[PDB]
Amino acid sequence: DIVMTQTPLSLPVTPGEPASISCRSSKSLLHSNGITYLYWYLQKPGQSPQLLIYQMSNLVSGVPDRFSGSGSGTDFTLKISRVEAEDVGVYYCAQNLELPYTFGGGTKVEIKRTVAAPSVFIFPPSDEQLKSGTASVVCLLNNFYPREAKVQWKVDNALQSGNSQESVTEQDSKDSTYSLSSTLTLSKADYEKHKVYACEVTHQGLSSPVTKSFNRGEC
Amino acid sequence: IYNCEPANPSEKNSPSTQYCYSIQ
Amino acid sequence: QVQLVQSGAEVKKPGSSVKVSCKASGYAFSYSWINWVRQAPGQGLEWMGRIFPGDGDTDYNGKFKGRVTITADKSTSTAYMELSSLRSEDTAVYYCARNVFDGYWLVYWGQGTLVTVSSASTKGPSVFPLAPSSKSTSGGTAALGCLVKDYFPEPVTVSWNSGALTSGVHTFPAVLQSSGLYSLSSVVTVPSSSLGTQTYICNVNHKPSNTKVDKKVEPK
Ligand SMILES: [Cl-]
Repeated sequence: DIVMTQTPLSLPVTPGEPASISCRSSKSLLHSNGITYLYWYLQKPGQSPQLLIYQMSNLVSGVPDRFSGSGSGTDFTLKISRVEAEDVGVYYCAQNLELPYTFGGGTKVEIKRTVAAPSVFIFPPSDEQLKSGTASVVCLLNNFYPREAKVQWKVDNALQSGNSQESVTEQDSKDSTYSLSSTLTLSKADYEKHKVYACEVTHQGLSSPVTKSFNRGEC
Repeated sequence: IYNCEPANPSEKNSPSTQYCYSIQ
Repeated sequence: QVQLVQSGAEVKKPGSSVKVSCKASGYAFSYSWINWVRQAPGQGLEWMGRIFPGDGDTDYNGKFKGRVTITADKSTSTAYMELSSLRSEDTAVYYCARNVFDGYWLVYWGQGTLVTVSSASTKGPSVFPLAPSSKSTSGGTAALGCLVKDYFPEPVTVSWNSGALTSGVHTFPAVLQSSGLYSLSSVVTVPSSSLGTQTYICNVNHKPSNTKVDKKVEPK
């Protein structure tokens, strides 16, 4: 099969500035007829894929003229002359020269903005949940950038691995930040076995890791 | 001989291919 | 107006076979290839196969070892993709797309059908408060929320004060727990100074189980 490969995996773009993404094929997509059978699709957040560029360099009518495509038989570039906020999403290159049709792994385009430290909050388990026999403790990292962040749970100052799960929002369409939740889950019994519950947050916007903690039962 | 064959799989059964054959 | 309308999200048990529909309108159903492409998490787009409804001709991606069957019903202009012996890694959004001849290829796409492969049984969520405290304050605000725990399948919806409260809300993507059930939290940021006089309630709706829950979240 023809393998399609894209770079970079992720691209923070600045509205008003150019952006370029790259693709390559394992075999030339050049036909004797002079056409190159390379296509660019964009899947905007919450939308189905749409075709932007057909046959390497042809813009679908209606697609903004800031988009263009070029390349050789094996290496391709999608260029945005001047990025607009509405250009975010996952871009895929693809070939239809041969069956089976194949697609690149995608390049996820997001908005670059200034670094913003998370606001950190911690939430002990509710009495209601405890009565049900389980304890969920939640750590919230709110409205930060960039997305990369490290959250470590400490209980009685012991690092706990394996008993937490993270969830992260997609980039906010208005302020270009992310938020993240980390939830540590313990049995009600194991939970009562300890006292100090702490969330240690490391992020580029923080001069030093921040810790939010609470004492089990006492506030 | 003029080639009416589809250039690639996504033109199999295309109107252009059918028409091409029709006037050979 | 060309339209491709697919069937709704489907939960399937491992080993079963799913049938996804793609109803076409606004063009000649018989004379364009309908392609099926899936998008699994951590994967890009993957081609499954195609059908030319006029003569029923098909092509399949060999990778799916004969597990895919694509058909068409001319009486309703509907194309179908069936995938048998489902495994967890078949969990994906499945799209149909119409090939437009003369070089354009996949111009028209359906809205996609999420197929989730799981052995889990339908179960309504439990809703717990994420109480505001001296440990959930920043600036002049306080964060609070609701933990919507142990439900299946997706989705759940969460609103605040019956929709009145929309600013400062973050409803996180659900996480699949080791139990096979989902959980998510929804949080909102509000002025800390009025926590004693303002009431905050999350409205949780889980349609698959016909479960509705309203949970008041108060300081603690
Ligand atoms: Cl096709």
